[PDB]
Amino acid sequence: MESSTDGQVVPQEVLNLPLEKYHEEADDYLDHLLDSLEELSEAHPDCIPDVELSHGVMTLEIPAFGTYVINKQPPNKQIWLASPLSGPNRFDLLNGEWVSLRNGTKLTDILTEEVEKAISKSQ
Repeated sequence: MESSTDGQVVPQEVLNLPLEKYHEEADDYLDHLLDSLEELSEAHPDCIPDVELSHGVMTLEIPAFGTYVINKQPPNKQIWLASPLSGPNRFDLLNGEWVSLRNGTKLTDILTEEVEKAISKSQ
């Protein structure tokens, strides 16, 4: 986390779907996810959490409720949210908003509400 890179294989997206926008949002989305969790687990975790970042995947281990994961490297275009147990959520991109259920629920919404009621359920 400090270096930089680039990947421009000719303006082949300008004629088709907004590929650049997809890599920009998805890149910032996953990055911001592991960035916030990393700072929260390092600044004030709880027991011994672990934030891992993979190419198109955001692993987040939580030694209290389980392990949360969020990737977007499907055979098409979606964000899989691996629950703290073993339940990936296939979220679809919505004009810049990943929601599941043909437009019903949101990722950060289910993850924030789930983790909130999962960690607060006791505290």
